[PDB]
Amino acid sequence: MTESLVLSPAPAKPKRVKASRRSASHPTYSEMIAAAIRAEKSRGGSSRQSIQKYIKSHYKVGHNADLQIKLSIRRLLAAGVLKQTKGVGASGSFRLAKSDKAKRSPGKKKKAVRRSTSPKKAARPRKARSPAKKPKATARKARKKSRASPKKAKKPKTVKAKSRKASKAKKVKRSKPRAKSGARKSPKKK
Amino acid sequence: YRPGTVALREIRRYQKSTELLIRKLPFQRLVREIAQDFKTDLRFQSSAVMALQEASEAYLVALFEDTNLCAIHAKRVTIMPKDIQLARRIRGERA
Amino acid sequence: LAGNAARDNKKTRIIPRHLQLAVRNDEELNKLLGRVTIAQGGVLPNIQSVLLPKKTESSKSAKSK
DNA sequence: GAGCATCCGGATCCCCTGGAGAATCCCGGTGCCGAGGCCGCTCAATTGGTCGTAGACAGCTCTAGCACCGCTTAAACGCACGTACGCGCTGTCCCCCGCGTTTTAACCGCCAAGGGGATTACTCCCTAGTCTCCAGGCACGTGTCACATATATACATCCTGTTC
DNA sequence: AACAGGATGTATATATGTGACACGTGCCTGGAGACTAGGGAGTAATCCCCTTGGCGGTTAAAACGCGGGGGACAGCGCGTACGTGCGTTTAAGCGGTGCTAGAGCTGTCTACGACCAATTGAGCGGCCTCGGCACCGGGATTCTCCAGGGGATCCGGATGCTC
Repeated sequence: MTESLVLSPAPAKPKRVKASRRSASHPTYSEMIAAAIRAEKSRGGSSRQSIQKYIKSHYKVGHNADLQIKLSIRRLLAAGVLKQTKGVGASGSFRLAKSDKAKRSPGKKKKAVRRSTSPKKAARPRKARSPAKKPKATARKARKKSRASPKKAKKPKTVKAKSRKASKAKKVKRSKPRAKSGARKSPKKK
Repeated sequence: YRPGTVALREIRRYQKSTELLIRKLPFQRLVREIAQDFKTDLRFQSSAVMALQEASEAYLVALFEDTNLCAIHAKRVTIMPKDIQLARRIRGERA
Repeated sequence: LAGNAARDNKKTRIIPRHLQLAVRNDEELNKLLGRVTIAQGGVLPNIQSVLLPKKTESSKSAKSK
């Protein structure tokens, strides 16, 4: 812990702390890596260049951040807050431990049928003139539970019945007729 | 017949069977070739050639047995030129 | 010891194969001899566990190789 | 025109590069002083060397027949082509340690002497093998007959391995 | 969820030759017999040297837990490198002839056995003296700690859109 490493090069590091103002959302030094982690939007995670780009909006170009990132990753590993994926498909992709619980691997079918219906919902009205409406094709029950038509139909009735506000119920015949009006514009008839 | 697993079938047969694996006369002309440089017109009997062949076969088999264990040591299966270097030197032969 | 191998080998007369088998089987006999060459002795089966891919030849992750 | 979190260029600061003086360390290079190799006197049995003769192993001479270098076709093995996935090699960091740095004083270690037991010289006597000096039975070849299990074949019929 | 396909491993009786033994003769050499004979061992006294411990006095090698760097184990993966499938060709055995010397008969010389005394070597055997080795005081050698003006690249800040 020699002087040429504790006082000679130090002044740069304490001088630049907790000042990532340009990214207003969570500018804390410890939270930049984590903010990149939620912003990545991928199962594998963020690799080195991905995390560097996601952190880089301003205030960060890397005079010493290239090695400071490795040092912070070592600190986060000592804290046990990092979960990652190996392989050459993802060149050291990293994630923060966001309770995305690890479990046994086997049981990976080569399709995702439940989300396979979403692209068709995106495509069909968008291919039509009437743009993609609000997520009304399937309700919140779609990821509440996973059941067939009778159980996915009885529950919306309870959803609407438990909300007994007449004023709230008035909106279902004032926000929906907009679709009826737009059905005149997008197709020429019916 | 997968080539990797068929070789296992050969191992069972060749280990069970007892025979001279290398050709006789090509080995017989081989030992004669070496003798000429050492001593010109050095003759060989039938028994001498077979005795040399059997000793050579056993010596090569033992080296193959040792090099096989060198491959699994390196988390591998096939024999590479590095395997024969480690086995020979560690026996005190190469150096 | 060799004579017992002949019965296991479905043969009456002792062949050089049984001489190797008797010596190799007895570990004490290995110390006495075994750094030698036996004419037509053969080799005892010594298959290693690194071979024989008992697991399915398909890839661990999925069926595709 | 505003409000909010994604990018873009403005201006003030400090760590790469480099050459030394700071005072530490650890490691090389002279000083110093004991102990194991020598030199010189004697002390004597091993042990070469000498004097003088006798009993066999082995290079010549060459013999008689068996075991290898060519002859002479007849079958079967090995050698050669391509195509494919099994499996090197790279890239990468879980994650689990080998190594550095300090306590920590007890353990390895050498100094000044004795004893009881055990390993070589010296003397006596003794029972196997070892020349005499001959004898007879086993056990190895050369003919002469005559067989027994190994090594692969005809029928007849299941287990194993590697794909789709 | 599990059947097809072609060859290898099974029983079962079926052929052959070479490996094996049994006669019948024949003849040294390897065991056996039975004493006389000289030399390695059983068995008695002698004598110093070897190991077992007293018995203290510093000092350099263990014994152990914490720290922060990093290297072995292990995951996938795209492309390189080696073992099946099918074919003709030319390398291997036969196995009677023929031709070298290995191996086996004669008879003589030679260096090597063997008794018997003198005479140089070369450690013992207790007596003195010496030159490089090894321990121990001094500093020399790369890394380690400092002081300087500022610089180029960063952290500090300037600037962009649709209901």
